[PDB]
Amino acid sequence: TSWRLKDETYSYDGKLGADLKEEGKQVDLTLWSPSADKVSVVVYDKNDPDKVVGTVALEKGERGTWKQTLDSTNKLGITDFTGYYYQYQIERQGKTVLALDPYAKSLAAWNSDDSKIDDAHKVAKAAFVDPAKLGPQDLTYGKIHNFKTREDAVIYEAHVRDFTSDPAIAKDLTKPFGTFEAFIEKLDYLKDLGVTHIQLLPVLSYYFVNELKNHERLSDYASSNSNYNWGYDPQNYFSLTGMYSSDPKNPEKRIAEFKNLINEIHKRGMGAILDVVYNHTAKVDLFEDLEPNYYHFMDADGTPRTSFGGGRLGTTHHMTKRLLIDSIKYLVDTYKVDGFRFDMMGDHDAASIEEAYKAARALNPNLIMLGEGWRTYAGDENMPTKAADQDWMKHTDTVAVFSDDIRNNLKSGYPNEGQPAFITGGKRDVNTIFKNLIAQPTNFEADSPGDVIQYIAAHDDLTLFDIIAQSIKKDPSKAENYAEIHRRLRLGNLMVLTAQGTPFIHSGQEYGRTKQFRNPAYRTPVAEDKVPNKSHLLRDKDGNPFDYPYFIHDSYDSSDAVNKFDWTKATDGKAYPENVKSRDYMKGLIALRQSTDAFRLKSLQDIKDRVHLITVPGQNGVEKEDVVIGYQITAPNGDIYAVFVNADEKAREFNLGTAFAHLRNAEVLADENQAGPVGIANPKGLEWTEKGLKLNALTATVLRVSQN
Ligand SMILES: OC[C@H]1NC[C@H](O)[C@@H](O)[C@@H]1O[C@H]1O[C@H](CO)[C@@H](O)[C@H](O)[C@H]1O
Ligand SMILES: [Ca+2]
Ligand code: NA
Repeated sequence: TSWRLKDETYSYDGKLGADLKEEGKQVDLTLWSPSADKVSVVVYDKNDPDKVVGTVALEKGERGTWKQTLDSTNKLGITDFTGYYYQYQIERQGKTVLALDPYAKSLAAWNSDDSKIDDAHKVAKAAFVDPAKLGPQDLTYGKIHNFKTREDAVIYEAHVRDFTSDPAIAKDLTKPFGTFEAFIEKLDYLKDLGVTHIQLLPVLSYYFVNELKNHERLSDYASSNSNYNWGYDPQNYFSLTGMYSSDPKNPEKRIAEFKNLINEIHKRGMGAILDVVYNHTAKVDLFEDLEPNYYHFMDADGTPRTSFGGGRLGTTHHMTKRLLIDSIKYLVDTYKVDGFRFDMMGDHDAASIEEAYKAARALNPNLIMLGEGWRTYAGDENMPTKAADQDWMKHTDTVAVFSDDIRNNLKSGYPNEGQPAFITGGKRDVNTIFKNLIAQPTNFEADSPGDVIQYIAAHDDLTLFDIIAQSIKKDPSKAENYAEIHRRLRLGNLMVLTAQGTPFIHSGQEYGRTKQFRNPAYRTPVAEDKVPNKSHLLRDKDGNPFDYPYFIHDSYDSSDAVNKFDWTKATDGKAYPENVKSRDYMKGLIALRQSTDAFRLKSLQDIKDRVHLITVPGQNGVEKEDVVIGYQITAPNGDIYAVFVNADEKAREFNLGTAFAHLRNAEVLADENQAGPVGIANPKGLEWTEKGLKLNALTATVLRVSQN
């Protein structure tokens, strides 16, 4: 057959999944499986999920489906289906497999290290649950402080486990560490930082994990073979993972807890964004077992195409498209979230993503979306389709994309990671730097500044602190290098937080978070076969290893000692003044941005009217490619801001002359120590010169010239 002919003939638009009705008394089951000869539901005990309690056949229905009603008449010995578990038994040409219901609302505790025992253990078992009845009943969409449209968002990227896995805070947690409800206890920190949106790394069920050990601390340094998972191996798109639950064996508990966490985010004036991973599953069979050669993108001969060890969901195909859309709609409606971040959004066709936006916006008119817009489309063989990537930005003002051009130009990025760049001693085309800061990157067309997600660090790759230390080749274990890296960190964060577009902050990017592999047996280089997986070894200018030379660049499979957010470094001004200085700088930066809409203009036409480059490349001691930059915004209220950056290692002068002499009785809103929306009484790192203005080495400033 062909997915195209199968859509023509078995396209189905009714409800899917298991609806727990009648306060537990009844379950209506629907599963799309056109090719099946028989379908039964195997029901597993809620007290012992290994225990099969009975097996009920389903009967054929409309357009390829199979339907059944579990009720009073069951021989199962069940009067309340709540919390019982199920999988689908599907027989085709005499062979039987057990399948996960793709519309499962929750799941039994899952442990992939037991997957080999039998068929029943190869995929998760779904749970009969009713989301609506669970958690805070007053939960609704966020009402987000300081936020009106996408350009207004400040996005903060956190993993649920990392945010509370620091043993250093065990003393202050009343909830089990690294769970949804533990996350709630550190929310006051994020409200004080001033971010509008917390983007959570994938919370939907993922495959490679033993959830039954989720309370064990991963205190040993490791970067491969860890029970920790970022979660980029999807198993189900409606069910939450049990890894962040106080009890993975209670199928309802993760729902209440998540609903309560989204509610707490909301009450603090912030929104939640959900990292979602629709481009690939963890295993080809997750959907191949459901309906052969349909769900995935495929070669011409119907072979499923593959990504990260699993299958590529072909969102061009009717049931796969609706899987994506129903999941989006269900997550927005059930958990009342404020947005989504699409993983490898370029793997998807534009139309799917567009319709996902429209359906999510129909539920929550203030929802935003961004994704990875890399040009990666693979699709069906011989069926080119317009993709939801960077080149799509010129045909839509809906879902924004990450900017690799600013990331690459400022510190490093693929394919030149670790090479000196704007904030790391490597000079850059000044026009290019400026075009990035006004949210016109040079590697794709952004016809609105809200198309652009501006970032210099994320969960992927070396953290901002780590990348800078690698790039300038200075070992942070020397007080003077530590201080220099921070000076550079602040510079970068200033550049992003004052740029047009939507700024994105990796959790910890505010304090100088590191993923240095500080294992006691790894103070110095070790033999080849013991080198930590996903590491880089860091060296100084003479080529001598760093003290603890190995640092992790892909921590998807690393332990708490690698992945924990460091609370002491982030909050203890006495024990770590540089880190806390950095954190306070970010806080002021976000406050600065939020005090005016000069940094967050709403159109391309308005950006070109109001922002003008001051450091013209070539002129006044400013090389065509350099490590300095200066520019001006005329705000909508007529105030005039200027941003000046000196990422050089010597004092450097910015020429003002008569054209920009009005910048002289400016108030200074940021300097080398601090940032904020209010004038710094005694500004440091600035000197007024005859020609214009002198900035100390590794120093940035923001000015505002009022007439008021
Ligand atoms: O989902 C694949 C990748 N998409 C971009 C994300 O930001 C990445 O973190 C993600 O990759 C990570 O997860 C995969 C799948 O488990 C792993 O193989 C990668 O090495 C890891 O970076
Ligand atoms: Ca656009
Ligand atoms: Na890197």
